[PDB]
Amino acid sequence: MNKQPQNSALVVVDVQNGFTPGGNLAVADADTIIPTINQLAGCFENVVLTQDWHPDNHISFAANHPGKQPFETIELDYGSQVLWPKHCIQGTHDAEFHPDLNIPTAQLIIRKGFHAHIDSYSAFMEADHTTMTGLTGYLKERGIDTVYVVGIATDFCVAWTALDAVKQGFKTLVIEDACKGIDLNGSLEQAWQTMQQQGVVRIQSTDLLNEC
Ligand SMILES: O=C(O)c1cnccn1
Ligand SMILES: [Cl-]
Ligand SMILES: [Cl-]
Ligand SMILES: [Cl-]
Ligand SMILES: [Zn+2]
Repeated sequence: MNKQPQNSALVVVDVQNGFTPGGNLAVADADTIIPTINQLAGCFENVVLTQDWHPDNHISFAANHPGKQPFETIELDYGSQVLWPKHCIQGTHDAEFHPDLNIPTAQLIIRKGFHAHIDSYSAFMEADHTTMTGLTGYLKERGIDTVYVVGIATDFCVAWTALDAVKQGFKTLVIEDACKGIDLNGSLEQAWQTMQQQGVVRIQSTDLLNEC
């Protein structure tokens, strides 16, 4: 294939059982993006997978906060936190990659959200805005300056990963038809707006696949 250059990477965000139909935080139709992701990954020299990877006592779970229910919000030290159903607990079926995901060439699996008291939608920086995950250092050591983001959810882990990539100096693109969103209280269109404002490029898979 006519692959993307060595300075670009595909970051495949949270294509896990937990976020796909049948999972504990199932995003409708999120499994339908997987064939596109599998095909895209073949076109990149460098591919990183992310995995939401929570301990059972994670702060982002509604179940760990008395009197709160999923999809409500809570004020934590670091700001507003959406509370979720328990999802993607370390070592469980829910946290596994979706069985249709097929990227044997993937070079890194970075887990996130493993600190009990801090969420991390972004693969680059945790929800405290200060705890760096290691991904920036990894990518820059490998000479990567351009990041393409796909996966689930468009408006949370994808958007926050993309916005953090921009903050860290990467040319950042999101491949829209290889993402699926959840849209809580208008989050989906707001994520696209904030991403566009910050210079994230919104592209379609055919844009990349037609030069592969
Ligand atoms: O992958 C995501 O977008 C995500 C992760 N944890 C909770 C909710 N959403
Ligand atoms: Cl739950
Ligand atoms: Cl299990
Ligand atoms: Cl840090
Ligand atoms: Zn999570």
